[PDB]
Amino acid sequence: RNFYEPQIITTDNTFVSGNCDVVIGIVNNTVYDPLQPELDS
Amino acid sequence: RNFYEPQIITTDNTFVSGNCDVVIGIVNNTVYDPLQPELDS
Ligand SMILES: *[C@@H]1O[C@H](CO)[C@@H](O)[C@H](O)[C@H]1NC(C)=O
Ligand SMILES: *[C@@H]1O[C@H](CO)[C@@H](O)[C@H](O)[C@H]1NC(C)=O
Repeated sequence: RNFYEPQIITTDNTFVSGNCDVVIGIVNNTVYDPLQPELDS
Repeated sequence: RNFYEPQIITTDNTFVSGNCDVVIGIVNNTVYDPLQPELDS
């Protein structure tokens, strides 16, 4: 909040609560998964 | 800070900010890599 330091959205620094219906003003964007699934081939 | 309880350095309990140049007094040590790369068949 108090300093400008942008970061890439990741599934680790954001938690998940419920489905997409109930909230108001929610926007549609993809969320990057952690490095380990990307490392897996 | 308030009690002595040493722990093994791990990539999960430490976050990463930038490269090695800008800080002062930084020392050279190896950080335990996560379990996913270690657990490879
Ligand atoms: C915010 O205000 C604008 C006013 O133009 C409105 O169109 C928009 O629906 C408002 N946002 C939400 C989430 O309702
Ligand atoms: C701490 O002080 C000592 C004094 O001997 C000095 O040599 C050292 O460079 C200082 N630490 C840093 C990070 O500058």
